[PDB]
Amino acid sequence: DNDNSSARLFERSRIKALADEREVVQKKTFTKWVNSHLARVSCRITDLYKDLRDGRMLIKLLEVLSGEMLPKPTKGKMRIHCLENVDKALQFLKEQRVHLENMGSHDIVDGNHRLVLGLIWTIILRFQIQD
Amino acid sequence: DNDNSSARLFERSRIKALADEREVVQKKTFTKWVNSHLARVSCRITDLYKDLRDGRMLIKLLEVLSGEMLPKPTKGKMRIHCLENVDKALQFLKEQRVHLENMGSHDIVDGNHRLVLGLIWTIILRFQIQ
Amino acid sequence: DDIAALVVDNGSGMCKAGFAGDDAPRAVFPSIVGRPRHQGVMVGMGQKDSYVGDEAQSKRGILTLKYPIEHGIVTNWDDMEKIWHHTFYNELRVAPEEHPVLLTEAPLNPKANREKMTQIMFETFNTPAMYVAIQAVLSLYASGRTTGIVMDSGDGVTHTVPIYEGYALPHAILRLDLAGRDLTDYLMKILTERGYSFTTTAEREIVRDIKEKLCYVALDFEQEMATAASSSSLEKSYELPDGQVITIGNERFRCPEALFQPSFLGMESCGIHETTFNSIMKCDVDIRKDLYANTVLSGGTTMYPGIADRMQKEITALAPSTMKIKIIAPPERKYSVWIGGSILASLSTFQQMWISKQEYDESGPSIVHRKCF
Amino acid sequence: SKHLIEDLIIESSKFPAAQPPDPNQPAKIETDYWPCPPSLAVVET
Ligand SMILES: Nc1ncnc2c1ncn2[C@@H]1O[C@H](COP(=O)(O)OP(=O)(O)O)[C@@H](O)[C@H]1O
Repeated sequence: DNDNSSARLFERSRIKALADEREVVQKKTFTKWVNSHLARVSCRITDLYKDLRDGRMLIKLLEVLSGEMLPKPTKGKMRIHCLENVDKALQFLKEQRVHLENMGSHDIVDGNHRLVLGLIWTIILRFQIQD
Repeated sequence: DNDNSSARLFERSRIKALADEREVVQKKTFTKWVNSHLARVSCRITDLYKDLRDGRMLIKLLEVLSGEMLPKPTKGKMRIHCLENVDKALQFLKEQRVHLENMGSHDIVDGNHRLVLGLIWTIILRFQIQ
Repeated sequence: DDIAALVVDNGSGMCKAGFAGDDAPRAVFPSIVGRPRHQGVMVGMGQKDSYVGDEAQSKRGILTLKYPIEHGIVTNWDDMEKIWHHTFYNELRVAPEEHPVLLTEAPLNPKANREKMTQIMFETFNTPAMYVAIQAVLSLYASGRTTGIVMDSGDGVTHTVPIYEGYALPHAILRLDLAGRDLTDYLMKILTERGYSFTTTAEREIVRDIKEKLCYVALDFEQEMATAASSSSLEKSYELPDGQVITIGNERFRCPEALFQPSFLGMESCGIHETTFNSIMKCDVDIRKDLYANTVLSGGTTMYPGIADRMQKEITALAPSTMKIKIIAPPERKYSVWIGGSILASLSTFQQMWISKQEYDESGPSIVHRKCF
Repeated sequence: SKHLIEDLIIESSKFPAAQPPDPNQPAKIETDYWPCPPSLAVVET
């Protein structure tokens, strides 16, 4: 009742406000970081959530950072082709002993905010960059 | 019946075009091959569907490809002699282990594109120049 | 680049074939084998023993016509070998020794059928690789959505499968043997009522053409019967191949109505809408909401004008009110079972799926159960 | 081996047409003549 209404107020205000504030600032920081590496292949992204759905930006970012060419993307504009390209990128990430969890192809394709942010965070933190 | 109309629409267009382009380029390649192989004797094919109708061209092609003698083609302008001439070449193909399906002499005589193209393709693939 | 595989769809009525990655099949022809009936008095004619494909359909009067596939099961295998030989060497002019082959199968059928196809294609045609896929999975591929229920209906078999996020539920797969050939035979039996007589195998093709041209699914059946009995505005005229003119009339919508009431054929099974609802109801509680909005139709039998509205109305009548029903009927659905196959052979990971020649040589013809779903 | 005239015709028969496609032209899947609808992300971008 009223106590439940107060609990709903507390959670909806504080938890959601703090989570969204931190997530917005980290999204801006991650976008600014990834654009610098993506500029060398003359590719630029505007929104981090939507432009990683297709999967070509992710495979080109891994192309920049690794220095080794990846298998070519599948020629398609469907859902299953996006799943193929994201699976290729995640297989390459598994190949370099980087540990990822709760991260399937459909999570990146459907555009989950937390999992995309976690993938970018793991790329920033654990991955080895050579020049 | 807009969906049925669109189904007939797709059927009328894409299947027919995708078959037609393959058929055109295949027959253009086959004409070059048979002209190169028939140039040793004083013969030339200007149309694949019409020159192979009569049957002398086919029996001469089997003559030059096998290198080995074939029976006299029957002489006559009617359809029956043409059926005979196609049938003798088909029998000669039947001897040397080549396996044919849906092949009748009247199919070549009437001029079905699919069957004459398949016969030429089978000649290229399974028969031996030797 | 690697060699494009051959996508070959073996339906009960028609056989389709083409190259992987194309948007349309390159050769479509009926799966009929005919043999001569009368005696030949003309000497020097053709001595061919078996007409196959469109050539058999060209000359129907002097032939007895047979189907190597009935109810999704191959009954004669020499005729199947003739069908595949005419498909490969004549309709496509390709060499089968350098092309992987994809094949298409109904969900539930005799097991040994699979082995036989494998045992044929590695032995007589010497293909380097081959694969077998279910019809409705390929239809869902060609639909473009990962989650949905697929209802397929051809000339041999009707089947419904549910798939949620790429995961199939094997216990909820439903199969029904009411299909297009049963509708053709029922149309023959109901056209007997007007005095028209059709008995031979050649006349079954005529009846099939009449059914394809002049049949539609009525939205309401009793109202349509009352309308057709009250007035003659529903009649249509057809011209026979020998110049006779016949009038169908009330038989236009009674033949497709047998898809929803199988008691017309004496079958005690349920209708296609009841089969779809029962296949939905066998699934888990959570995934039903996505399955109600993603129903996909497929196969030629679902090309009757008005089938989608009737199916949506009946399923909405069965389903609870708070859920919404969407019937997805693409306009090119007749080739969907082919088209998804042409998609499936073009994927990158499907190169890891093929049953190689070496694997069959090592483990015999029973390998197909370990690899193919 | 020991016949170089018609094996090139065999190699020409592998492609969907009897001639190899132009490298400049795009594939059948991306040419926007494909009958199946595309994904939501691609059409949105
Ligand atoms: N335009 C149409 N309207 C109504 N029914 C049709 C139409 N076209 C085909 N059919 C029915 O569909 C059947 C062909 O289905 P098909 O797709 O060949 O099945 P499969 O290929 O799975 O064997 C025919 O027997 C016919 O009864």
